[PDB]
Amino acid sequence: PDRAELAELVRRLSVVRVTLSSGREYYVDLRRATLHHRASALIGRLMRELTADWDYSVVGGLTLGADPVATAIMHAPGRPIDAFVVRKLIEGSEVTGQRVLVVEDTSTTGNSALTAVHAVQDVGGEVVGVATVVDRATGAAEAIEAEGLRYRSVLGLADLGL
Amino acid sequence: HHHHHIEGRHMAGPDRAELAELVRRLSVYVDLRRATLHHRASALIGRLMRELTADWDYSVVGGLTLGADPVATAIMHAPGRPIDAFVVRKSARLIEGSEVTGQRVLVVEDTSTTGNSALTAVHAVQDVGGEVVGVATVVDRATGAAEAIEAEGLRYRSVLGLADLG
Ligand SMILES: O=P(O)(O)OC[C@H]1O[C@H](OP(=O)(O)OP(=O)(O)O)[C@H](O)[C@@H]1O
Ligand SMILES: O=P(O)(O)OC[C@H]1O[C@H](OP(=O)(O)OP(=O)(O)O)[C@H](O)[C@@H]1O
Repeated sequence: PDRAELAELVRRLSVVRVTLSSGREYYVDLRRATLHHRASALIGRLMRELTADWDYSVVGGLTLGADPVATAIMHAPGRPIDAFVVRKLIEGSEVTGQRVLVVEDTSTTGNSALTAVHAVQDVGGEVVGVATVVDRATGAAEAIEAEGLRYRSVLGLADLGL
Repeated sequence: HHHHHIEGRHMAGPDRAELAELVRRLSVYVDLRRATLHHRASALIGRLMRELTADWDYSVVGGLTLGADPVATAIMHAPGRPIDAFVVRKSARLIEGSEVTGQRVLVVEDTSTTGNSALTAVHAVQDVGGEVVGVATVVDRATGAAEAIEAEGLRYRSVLGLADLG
């Protein structure tokens, strides 16, 4: 019900003929939903449920995509979880000595979320897993699991109705 | 110091004094991000900035990344009428998130020093046809930012002042 409402809002808000960054070939603009009053609340609530079995006190990722996902999780009802942001180094709550959830809005390569995992690691945080709003079946899952980390997402590529 | 009026004085109560506590503890020698990205302080920030700006008409809230962002999302997530958010990039789209064109907008900032960051976000919004109804900050530090904001004919309001920070 929530997941269905979220998926509808994402197709509606974020699946927007286009010359890409690539030079190739709709495109997905996840920030239209992560910065939307309702979608962002659903994101916060579903991401908590998605990672309930994990142990972490602090959530964040690489600016900019990850930031409203992290704060949406911090604000959504439930137990206290603080937030941070990785610049391009760490801002917001202390991750040093901490259990950290790394988030992304949607990964392509996983580089961004990884840059974020390593920036956390290089200052002493322990990363427990990576969670994203939308997986797009692009290899990010695989790249992330190739460093010992669990990867999960709320929605998959099917939910985008492509 | 160039002391400016702190409109947040008038909404005294438990929420304001708790937040002032949290900002002294987490942020003071001053790192506001520790409060803006903190679960309780951010939630109070959302509640209070909504209250501070209740007589203002806007449907979207945001400012210049990074400082503005957790203040904007805090407002968006707090209880009450639906308010969406956006983020002005330092460079690029330039404005990311919800649509601001033809909208009434609140620009926010965690704390301003010169006012340059907030005025940058304001101008970026105007340039894409958004209407900025004011600027609100969490903490004013009597630095002259409020005057620079007001010199363009914008309204300005803050929740806390220097005195709330010790
Ligand atoms: O790094 P990858 O796993 O390939 O992911 C592609 C990235 O593209 C977007 O961020 P973008 O590069 O647009 O930067 P922004 O977050 O500053 O907009 C999105 O948030 C992804 O993190
Ligand atoms: O003189 P002003 O333009 O009013 O600037 C005041 C800003 O300075 C600080 O951030 P900082 O610029 O250090 O970091 P950021 O740009 O990454 O938010 C603070 O968070 C305010 O946003």
